[PDB]
Amino acid sequence: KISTLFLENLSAVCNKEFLKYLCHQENIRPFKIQIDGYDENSSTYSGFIKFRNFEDATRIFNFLNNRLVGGSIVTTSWE
Repeated sequence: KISTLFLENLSAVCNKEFLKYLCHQENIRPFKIQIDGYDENSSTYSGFIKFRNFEDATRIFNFLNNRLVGGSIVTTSWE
């Protein structure tokens, strides 16, 4: 069942390339990695990763949830 992890408070270095690398390191093929928002107030990005199933999403959620990257704590939500 499709599982989407929404992400915000992403520093500049917590970028699409980094997220793609994390998925590759876990042998996970997401349907989509999309960083499509920028918040001027906090100078951070937002977006989502859409996974094929909850099992894949779980592993990346565990890595990212409340992780400090580039000065900002990655903030997540399930859908």
